[PDB]
Amino acid sequence: GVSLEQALLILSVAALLGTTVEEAVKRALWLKTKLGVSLEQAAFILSVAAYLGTTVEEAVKRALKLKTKLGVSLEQALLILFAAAALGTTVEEAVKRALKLKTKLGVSLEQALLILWTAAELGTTVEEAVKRALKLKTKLGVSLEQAQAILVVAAELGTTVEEAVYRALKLKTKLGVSLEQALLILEVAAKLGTTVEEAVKRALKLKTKLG
Repeated sequence: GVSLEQALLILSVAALLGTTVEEAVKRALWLKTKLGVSLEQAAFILSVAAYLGTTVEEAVKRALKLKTKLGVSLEQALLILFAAAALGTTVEEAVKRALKLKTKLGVSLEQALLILWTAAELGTTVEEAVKRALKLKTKLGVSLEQAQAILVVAAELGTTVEEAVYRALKLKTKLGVSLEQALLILEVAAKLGTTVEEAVKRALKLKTKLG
């Protein structure tokens, strides 16, 4: 039950790490096996360690200690570490900022941590990122989460958000994928230095390899 999403996430992590898909597969599967987590979560851990600038062992150690410290899930600890690595701050500072933003926007801590990460990814203030994202939310009728993903995809593509949404909706129409999946395909192709068709072709080959 290896999904196209899972294959696309692997391709993305191969690009982030600057290694082959074969190497990223192996590295992700070793870590999934070692920790008994999902493939998606193993890919997320590889991404967090890249962002932290630590080894994977070290990132896992930090995440497990932070789970116990705050009583949160592994996923939440990883998101806190990620938001802190993107901010260049301590986890305590990251969570402090998330809590202030949580109260301001009336969103969850997890949503606030994602916003902080996204603003850092865009090189903008949070206020700017939230303004842009909320414009999209209202204009397109997408979630705040979806709007943030659109901002990030557009940046990877080197285009406006209008361009990114135009392409994503074409992929939805043509291939019957969700907007989320269309955005992921777009992002992966940009990260790999390929066309959308070639990214999807690769993903399918990889999905099968792991069948």
